[PDB]
Amino acid sequence: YGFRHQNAQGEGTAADYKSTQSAIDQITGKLNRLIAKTNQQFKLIDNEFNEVEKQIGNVINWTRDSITEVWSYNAELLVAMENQHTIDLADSEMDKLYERVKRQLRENAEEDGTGCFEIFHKCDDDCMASIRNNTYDHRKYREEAMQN
Amino acid sequence: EVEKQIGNVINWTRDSITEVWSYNAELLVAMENQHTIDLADSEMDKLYERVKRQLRENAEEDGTGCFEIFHKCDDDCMASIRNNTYDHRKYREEAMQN
Amino acid sequence: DKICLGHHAVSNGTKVNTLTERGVEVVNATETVERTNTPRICSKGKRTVD
Ligand SMILES: *[C@@H]1O[C@H](CO)[C@@H](O)[C@H](O)[C@H]1NC(C)=O
Ligand SMILES: *[C@@H]1O[C@H](CO)[C@@H](O)[C@H](O)[C@H]1NC(C)=O
Ligand SMILES: *[C@@H]1O[C@H](CO)[C@@H](O)[C@H](O)[C@H]1NC(C)=O
Ligand SMILES: *[C@@H]1O[C@H](CO)[C@@H](O)[C@H](O)[C@H]1NC(C)=O
Ligand SMILES: *[C@@H]1O[C@H](CO)[C@@H](O)[C@H](O)[C@H]1NC(C)=O
Repeated sequence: YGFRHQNAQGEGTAADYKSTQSAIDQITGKLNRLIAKTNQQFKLIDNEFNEVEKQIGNVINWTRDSITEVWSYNAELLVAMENQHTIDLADSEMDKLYERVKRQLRENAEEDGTGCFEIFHKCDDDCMASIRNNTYDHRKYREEAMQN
Repeated sequence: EVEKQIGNVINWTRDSITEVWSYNAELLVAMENQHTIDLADSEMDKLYERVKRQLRENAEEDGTGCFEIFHKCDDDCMASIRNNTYDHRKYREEAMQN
Repeated sequence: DKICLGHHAVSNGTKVNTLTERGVEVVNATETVERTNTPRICSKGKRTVD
């Protein structure tokens, strides 16, 4: 996740550490839960070179292809569930980033709804760097904002 | 004395089914945990914003999980927030002076 | 002046394995895997032949 800003000193794409690493760790946990080892050892139940029994080989093939259809349905459902969940936990901290900005500039504000900002005044890059510090304050000329 | 091949087949089948269900049980609970924390965090939004769409013309905002005001009123206000029964319209004409 | 909102937190909670983390400090828990048995054959409602 990132930023981009426009003021009288310049422009340029910023970035932010807090919710970025939160996002990368949730998927890394989602990785390391799933990117992991099946601890159970599966033996060799049917032959490859000579003459397994006709009925129980059909039973094993009925069982394996069921289990193959069990896991591949599970694998297709899991990944599609995790994809939808990953895009859920990718879109989620848009809300967790974008509204924690909007509950700080709030009495300056009207709103356009692009993913962006508006203001009553013009201040330097000391403001916009502090947005990434979660450390913005407003209270010093609200008495002039009603004139705006 | 179960038969050697079909006991290996059953153990191949059971440990598959054991790996089927334990993967399912680990995935289910972790899905349900993530869903429970999803349906625990969800009605923060469903509680906190249905408060903010009632005090809204008084408001600026700090963003802690909390409130702000233009005036000071007694506990008849804050008990009615839990009643979902708050009203504002009686001195908006004074709030522009604030 | 103001109010706040919040929730409830026990001071010593349980750690659960979510989908994208391990050991999350959660308020309460249950246990889908029952380990404690009753070490006898609970057989009321049946005619039971030892
Ligand atoms: C079981 O299936 C495999 C391929 O899936 C095949 O090579 C084998 O001949 C089958 N065995 C029987 C007994 O049908
Ligand atoms: C932002 O954070 C840095 C280091 O965390 C600090 O030096 C700086 O004073 C903060 N504020 C601004 C406005 O850059
Ligand atoms: C099947 O597995 C159980 C334990 O999982 C073991 O006690 C038993 O001897 C195994 N049987 C065969 C035929 O491998
Ligand atoms: C809140 O609800 C109670 C009972 O539901 C009612 O008696 C009371 O008048 C309501 N309003 C306030 C301000 O307490
Ligand atoms: C948690 O669930 C248990 C059920 O085992 C219940 O007894 C308890 O009251 C619940 N709440 C807390 C805070 O432990």
